[PDB]
Amino acid sequence: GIDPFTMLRPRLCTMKKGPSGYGFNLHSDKSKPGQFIRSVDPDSPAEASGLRAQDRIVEVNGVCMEGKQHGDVVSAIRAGGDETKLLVVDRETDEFFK
Repeated sequence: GIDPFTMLRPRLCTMKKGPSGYGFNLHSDKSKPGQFIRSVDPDSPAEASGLRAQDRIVEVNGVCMEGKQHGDVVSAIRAGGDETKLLVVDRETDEFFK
């Protein structure tokens, strides 16, 4: 029942704004699922940390709220100062199960 390594486990990401920012994108529609990543810049703060597009946003700077609103998720990133602690999910598997 339980996976040895992991299947969908949540991933932790730590990107530093600075003069580069994040280098990623975010897209959302419904108000039930939440906010997911639409694009990621290769070799960018998001990548350097270990982030990959398609991942589902779970928290922002410690605030773990599954189902946050676009403005809520966007604002969370703004209030994250220079260090944005983002916890996302792996859709790579989400598509696998498809």
